[PDB]
Amino acid sequence: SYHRFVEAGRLVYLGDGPDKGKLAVIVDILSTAAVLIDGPTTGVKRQVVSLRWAMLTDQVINITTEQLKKEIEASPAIDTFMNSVWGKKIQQQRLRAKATFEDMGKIAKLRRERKMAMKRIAMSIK
Amino acid sequence: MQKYIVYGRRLPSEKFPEPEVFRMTIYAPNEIVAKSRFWYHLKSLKKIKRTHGEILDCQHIEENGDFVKNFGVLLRYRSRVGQHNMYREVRETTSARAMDKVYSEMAGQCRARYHDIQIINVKEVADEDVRREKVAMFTQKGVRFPHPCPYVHVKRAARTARFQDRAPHV
Amino acid sequence: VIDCKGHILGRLSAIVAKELLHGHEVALVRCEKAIISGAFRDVKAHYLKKMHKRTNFNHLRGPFHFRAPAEIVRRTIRGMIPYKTVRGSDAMSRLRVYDGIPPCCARYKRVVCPSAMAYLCLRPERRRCEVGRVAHEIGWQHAADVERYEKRRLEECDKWYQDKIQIDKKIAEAAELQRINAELAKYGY
Amino acid sequence: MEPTLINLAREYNQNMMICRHCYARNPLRATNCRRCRGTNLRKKKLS
Amino acid sequence: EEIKGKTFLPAIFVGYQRSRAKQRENVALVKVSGIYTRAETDKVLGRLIAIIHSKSGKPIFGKICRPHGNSGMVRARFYTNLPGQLMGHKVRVFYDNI
Amino acid sequence: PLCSSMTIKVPTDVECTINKRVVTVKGKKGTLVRDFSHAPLDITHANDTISVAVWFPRGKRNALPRTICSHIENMFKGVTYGFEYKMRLAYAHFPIAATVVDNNKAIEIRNFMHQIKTRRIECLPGVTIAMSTNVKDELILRGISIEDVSHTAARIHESLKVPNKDLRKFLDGCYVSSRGLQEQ
RNA sequence: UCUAAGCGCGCACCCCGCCUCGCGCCCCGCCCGGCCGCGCGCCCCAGCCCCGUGCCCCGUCGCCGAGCGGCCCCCGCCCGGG
RNA sequence: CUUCGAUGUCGGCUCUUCCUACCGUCCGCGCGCACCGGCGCGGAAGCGUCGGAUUGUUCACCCGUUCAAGGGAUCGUGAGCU
RNA sequence: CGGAACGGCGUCGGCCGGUCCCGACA
Repeated sequence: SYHRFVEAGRLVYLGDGPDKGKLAVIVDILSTAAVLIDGPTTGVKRQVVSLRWAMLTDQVINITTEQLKKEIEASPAIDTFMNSVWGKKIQQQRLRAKATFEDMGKIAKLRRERKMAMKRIAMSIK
Repeated sequence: MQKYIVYGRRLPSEKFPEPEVFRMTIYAPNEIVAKSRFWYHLKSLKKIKRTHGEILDCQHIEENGDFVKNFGVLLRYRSRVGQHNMYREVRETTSARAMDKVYSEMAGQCRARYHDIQIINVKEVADEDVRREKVAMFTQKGVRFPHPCPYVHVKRAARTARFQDRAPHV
Repeated sequence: VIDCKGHILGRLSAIVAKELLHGHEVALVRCEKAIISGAFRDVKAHYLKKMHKRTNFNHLRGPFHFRAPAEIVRRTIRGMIPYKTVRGSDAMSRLRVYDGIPPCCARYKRVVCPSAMAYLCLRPERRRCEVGRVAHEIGWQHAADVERYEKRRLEECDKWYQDKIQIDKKIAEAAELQRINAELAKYGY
Repeated sequence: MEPTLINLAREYNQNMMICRHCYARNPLRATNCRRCRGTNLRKKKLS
Repeated sequence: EEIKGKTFLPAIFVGYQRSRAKQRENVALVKVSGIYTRAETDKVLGRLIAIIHSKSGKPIFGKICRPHGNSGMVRARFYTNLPGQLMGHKVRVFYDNI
Repeated sequence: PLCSSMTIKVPTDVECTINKRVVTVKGKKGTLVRDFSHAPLDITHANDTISVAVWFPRGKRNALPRTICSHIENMFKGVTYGFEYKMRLAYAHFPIAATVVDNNKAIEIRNFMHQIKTRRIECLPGVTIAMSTNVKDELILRGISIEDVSHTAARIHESLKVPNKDLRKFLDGCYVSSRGLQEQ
């Protein structure tokens, strides 16, 4: 609308499906509501996803699968999104998914220490 | 929904010893429905009902869509008044996928169920000869447009548990 | 404490009805700014049509039709609760509905349901009418008072904003292990 | 009334078509009466 | 009781498994907090659960077995069937194996 | 990618700035502010072109771009010159006495069809009615805002109405002779 | 071009006032007592100015106060005359 | 179809609500609308829709008047009456 | 959003035609 239009090259965050969290470059635009997404370095096989399954990243990659992979190697955009807030949160989110029932307990107790630590410091620093 | 090439022939009879093998390209979800469409076609066109005939082969043909192709499909439908003929153009990676799109749209606007629709022909119309305006927009390669549904991250709210401190910016 | 500026009068009343029955107890504030989807003239006539439903023999035994908007949000959450049964009676009681943020619930931390918000739901140009304006034309005579008060509250909360950043910047400035473990130790929380 | 001021009058009074079902005034170049749910019948009258 | 320093993960007992014309009191639909999908209800499957009878003061222990919804609310049977006054009360799944 | 767009070249005298949808036209005559929140818009400045650009017009969304661009054009005209709607009182045997009551802010109309009722029409802010020296029996309405000038023009026509009767034979009251975008 | 976006005017109708009733609640007086909680920026979504988070532990070890709310809290008849 | 081990059955009176497919009045609009007056619409149920001669009569018809629409509620209304 | 014969410039999707660098008296 005013920034970030759907163009080939746009690195896209794939929200739904089994591609949750993956990032890929839209290559051909099928319709107002569908795009072909090929991520050569992120495990996203060239496929058609609706644009609803695809939130768009700000970075647009200067561009088959060999060709796109060869272009990503040159394009520094993929690394920059990981540095970006959405990316650093995305890496942190990947750690949260790799956490099970025992590993939920440690975190829950650990955050109580923060929920008290924040309330102990807050009253001293008034 | 999937591309099956089906071949059929009348039973061999003494009057005519080997009937000429027929061929057809039927788009259908499963082989049983493809074969039934074939014998719906052969009874209507070649006067041959499966009860007096044999299906020789039903090869399941699949393709690799490594690119997007503009496809144009001519179909015929049945409505509440009578039958009609429609050229609907769909851009998709594979012809079987294109038929799925043409089947969803034809039941989505024209309310035509799979059995009524009959695909007269499906072709890969090249970019220069695209005839439908909606397909024509993507015939050119500039293709810049804002995401039609950015509000569709309302489905993130369900997992956030619809308990957010602020209402999220799009 | 779910604020209701921009939230659909039906969809908030689904999230909040499950919570009350689950047994959570919630307070709804800024109720007049909630939106009843549809054009105002039709929305106004759907309520001025409901207010015609009344027991002919004695309008006192009749359905009570409420004009002030806090009640309009809660009568809706009453349909989505077994009001007659005891487990429902406890939950309707567990709902406190305040038209406008009163001093009673002002200090409470506020959360909003993003999913049931008209902004994220209705398409642009659907046409929406706020229950507060429907309330005034159905018979609410207390509209100006709740807007004068809400302005004065948003004004003292504007002075407070300047004060609030100062207290919380000092807290952050004194960041002198959970920060490096709870969200940072193969946990990413 | 002077002729110029009888012309201003007719322009904003006797110069429009009234539908034969809606009976509501519609502009002179008319396709469908705005207040008669479409409708392709209109007439007009002269003093 | 044997529950004091168990770290615990919160839960709410929404209702008895049921149909619109029959109620099975043998099972209890428990909404854990943090489990939002059916596949998510594998981290809480077969864990110990406990609901304190507010009036009795005792911890009525229970066991979860199968998820009730694609949403992840999980069915559970308590050592003794829940009274029903405790519908919409609070059960604590125990992080500590003990 | 189908959209609907129209680009308005800016007349140098105007200095319009659009933040959000709010437009503000600055010019010799004055300031004209309009709210465009009602319709989806991608209004943009830069160079000297204000372009609407409504995106994906399904079907009724193609109309607003020309209308929005139009109002930006009308706004430009008012600040450069201004809109004058001249209305002429038309009568037979019974004559009309119309007065500029306030400092141009009001008009009062008397003796129409021998009505004892004396209608007083208050102008919308910024539309200053004046008795016309050039023709007589004519009131000139000068204002930067075309919509405000025209709604006031409707108010004076609306107020003076034959009660019943054939409007065609018994025609009286005031009807606008012609709208002018120059010389106020 | 009346309408699509807006925008004006607008009916013995309608909704509120006046008016009748009014559960409860407020203030003062008498007494002035107990109990309970712990928590706020706003605005906007076609600028959405950095978006797409956070909390996620109401007993789990939290509960002092301060300060803001709540919550209970209290008040004769008979007997003559109207 | 329900009622025959019983649903009081005609009209009037008295009284209460209701419905618009609105006769007058309210707001427009159209005329073969000059005016008066008529006539056709659309929104409209707020108020008005009477007093009498004959007849058990609902109806009918006539005479008046501020000129007088249509119906419903177990053919509203018999432990209300006549 | 019981319902018809019928209308509709509400909005999409077709079909049968044509005119249109010769620009749809100039």
